[PDB]
Amino acid sequence: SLSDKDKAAVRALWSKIGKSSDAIGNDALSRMIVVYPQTKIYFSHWPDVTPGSPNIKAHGKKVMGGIALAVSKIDDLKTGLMELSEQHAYKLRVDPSNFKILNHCILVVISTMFPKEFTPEAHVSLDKFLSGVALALAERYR
Amino acid sequence: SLSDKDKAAVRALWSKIGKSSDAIGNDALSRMIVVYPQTKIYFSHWPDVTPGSPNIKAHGKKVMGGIALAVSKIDDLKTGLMELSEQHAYKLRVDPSNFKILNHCILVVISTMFPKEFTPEAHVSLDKFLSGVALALAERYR
Amino acid sequence: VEWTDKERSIISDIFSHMDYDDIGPKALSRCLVVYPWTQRYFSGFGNLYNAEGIMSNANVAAHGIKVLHGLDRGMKNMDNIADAYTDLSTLHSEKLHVDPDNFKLLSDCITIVLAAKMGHAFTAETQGAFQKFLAAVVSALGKQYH
Amino acid sequence: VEWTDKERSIISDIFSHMDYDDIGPKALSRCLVVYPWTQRYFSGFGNLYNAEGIMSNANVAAHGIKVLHGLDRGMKNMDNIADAYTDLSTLHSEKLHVDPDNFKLLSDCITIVLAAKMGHAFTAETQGAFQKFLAAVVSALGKQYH
Ligand code: HEM
Ligand code: HEM
Ligand code: HEM
Ligand code: HEM
Repeated sequence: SLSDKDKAAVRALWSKIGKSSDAIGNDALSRMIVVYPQTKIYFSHWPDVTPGSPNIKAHGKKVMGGIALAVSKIDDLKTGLMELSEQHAYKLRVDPSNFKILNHCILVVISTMFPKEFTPEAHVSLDKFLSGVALALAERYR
Repeated sequence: SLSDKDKAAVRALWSKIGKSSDAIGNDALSRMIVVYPQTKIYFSHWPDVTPGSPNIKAHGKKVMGGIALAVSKIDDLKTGLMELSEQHAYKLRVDPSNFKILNHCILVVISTMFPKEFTPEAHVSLDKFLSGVALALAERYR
Repeated sequence: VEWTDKERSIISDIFSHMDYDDIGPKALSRCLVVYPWTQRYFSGFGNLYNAEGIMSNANVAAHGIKVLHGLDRGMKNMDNIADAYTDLSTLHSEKLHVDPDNFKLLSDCITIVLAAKMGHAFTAETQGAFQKFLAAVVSALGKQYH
Repeated sequence: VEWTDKERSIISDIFSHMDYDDIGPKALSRCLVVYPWTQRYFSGFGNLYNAEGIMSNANVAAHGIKVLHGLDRGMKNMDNIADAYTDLSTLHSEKLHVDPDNFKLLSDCITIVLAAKMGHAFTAETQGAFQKFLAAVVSALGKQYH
C-alpha cells in the first residue's frame, strides 16, 4: 500500500513531468506495441497501428489522462478507477497480465525524458503507485 | 479486492476445513520445501528440515494460525497482518516472491484434503483472499 | 529440462491412471471460473455466463479433454518437449491470440484438479515431478510468441 | 533465442558505447532502492540504510560494475548464452542463495538506467533488443536453480 511518503513523492513527480503527459503516453504505447507485440491485437481495429500512428498518439493522451486521474484518486484507487476497470474487463476484455507491461513502458519513457527527476526514490514510490493502479484496474476481472 | 461475496465464501470454507488447520499447515510447508527447494534455506536453522520433521509440523500450525488470523481480519488485511509483515520483512528477511509459492501449496493441500468443499467457486474467492494476504504481508517491504 | 528415472516413472504412472474424461473438463472449467478472463476465447462454446453453466457445458468438456490429451505428446518424449509443441504454440499465438500468461493459469488448475483426484497419493514428490512436466510444456507453448 | 543481424548490431553498439563505471553503480543502487529486500545480500558492503547511503557506497559501485561486465560474456556469443552463465547460476543459487525472481528486478533497473543515459536514442527497437538480451541472460542465471 501507498504511504503518505509515497503519495507525496508521486504528486511531486507528476507536478514536474505532467506537462509532457501527451508525449509520455504516445511513447509508452508506441513502445508497448513494438516491444510486446502480443499487445497489438487490442488496438487492431484502429486504421493505423504502425510506428508514428496518429491513433497511437491520440490514445496515448487518454492513457496518461488515466494516470493523471489515478494521481488525483491516489487515496482510493479502487473507487477512482472503477469505471476504467469495467471498461478494460468487460467492454475491451484486455487480459489483465498486460497492465504490468504498460507500467514498465511508462517507467522507461519517464526515465528517457526526465532522467534528473526520475531518481531511485521517485521510482520506488511510482512503481508502488503503478502496482496499485494495476490492482485497481484488475478490480472488475473476477 | 475482496467483495462481500468473496468474504462470505472464504468464511464458509474456513468454517468447514479449519478443523484440519494443523494438518493443512504441515502438508503445505512440507510441499513448499520439497517442491520449491529455494525456500529451504529460510528454515535451515531448525534441527530438522527433512520430510516428516517435527519442526515443520510445529511451524505448520503457526502458518495456518496466520491464515486463520487473516480470515478474522479479512475486512482489513493490511492492519490485521502488519506485525506478520514486519516479521517476514525485517526480522526474517524472507524474499517477498515466496508468498505466492506458499499460497499455491496451500491451495494444493486443501484440494487434496477437501475435494468436495473446494469447488471452483470456493477456489476463486480463496485465491483472491490469498493474493490479498500476500499483498498485506508485502506491506513492510518497501 | 533434465529428467531423473524416478521423475520419468512418476509421470508415466500419473498418465497411465489418468481419467482424461474427468480431469480434462474439470481443469478447464475450474480455470474458466478462477481466471474468468480466459472465457473470452470460448465465447462460441455456448452458454457460459455462470459457474453451473461453465461446469456442465459439453463444449468446455470436450475441449478440456483435448487439452489434457495435448499433454500426451510431451509425456511420451519428455526430452523433446520444446520441439513437440511448436505448431501448438504458433496456433495459440497467431491464430487464437491467447495471452501467454494464461498457460500457467490453466497449468495450476490441472495440478489442483489432479491433487483433488489423487488425494493423499499426490505426494510432494509427485507434485514436484508433475509441475516440472507442466512447466516444460508451458515454456514450449510460449516458445513461438514474439 | 534466435537473433537477427539488426538485433546483433544494436546490442554490439550499446555495449561499445556503455560507460560501465556510470551505468553499473547506478543500476545496482537503483535496484537496492526500488526493491530494497535485495539489500540483504550485501549487508557487509558497509553503510547502506538510506538511499544517499546506497547511491555513494563504493562497494555497491564496484559490484554494479562487476555485474555489468558479467553481461560481456553473453553479448560476445549470444548464441551460447544459456551455457555461458552455468557457473554464475550455480554461485548465485548455491553459495549466495539469491532468490531467482531478483535477476529480473535488477534487469529492469539496468534497462531503466540505460534508458536515462540514452534518452531519445533508446528507441523502441533498441529497448526490444536490449530487453531480449537481458531476458536471455536472466533465463541462463536461473538455469542451475532446482
Ligand atoms: C496503466 C494502465 C492503463 C491505463 C491507465 C489505461 C487507460 C485507458 C483509458 C483512460 C482509456 C479510455 C477509456 C474510454 O474510452 O473512456 C483506455 C482504453 C483502452 N485501453 Fe487502456 N489503460 C491501461 C492499460 C491498457 C493495456 C495494458 C491495454 C492493452 C494491452 C489497454 C487497452 C486499451 C484499449 C484497447 C482501449 C480502447 C481503445 C479504443 O477506444 O479504441 N489498456 N485505456
Ligand atoms: C501464507 C503466507 C505466510 C503466512 C500466513 C506466514 C505466517 C507465519 C507466522 C504466523 C509465523 C510466526 C511468527 C512468530 O513467530 O510470531 C511465521 C514465521 C516464519 N515464516 Fe512465515 N508465513 C507465510 C509465508 C512464509 C514464506 C513464503 C516463508 C519462506 C519461504 C516464510 C518463512 C517464515 C520463517 C522463516 C519464519 C520463522 C520460523 C522460526 O521462528 O524459526 N513464511 N510465518
Ligand atoms: C497450457 C496448456 C494448454 C494446452 C496443452 C493446450 C492444448 C490445446 C489443444 C491440443 C488444442 C487443439 C488444437 C487444434 O485446434 O488443432 C487447443 C486449442 C485451443 N486452446 Fe489451448 N491449450 C492450453 C492452454 C490454453 C489456454 C490457457 C487457453 C485460453 C485461455 C487456450 C485456448 C484455446 C482455444 C481458444 C483453442 C481453440 C478452441 C476452438 O476450437 O474453439 N488454450 N489447445
Ligand atoms: C541478473 C543479473 C546479474 C548478473 C549478470 C550478475 C553478475 C554477478 C557477477 C559477475 C558476480 C561476481 C562473480 C564472483 O563472485 O565470482 C556476482 C556476484 C554477486 N551477485 Fe550477482 N549478478 C546478477 C544479479 C544479482 C542479483 C539480482 C543479486 C541479489 C539481489 C545478486 C547478488 C550477488 C552477490 C551477493 C554477489 C557476491 C557479492 C560479494 O562478493 O560480496 N546478483 N554477480
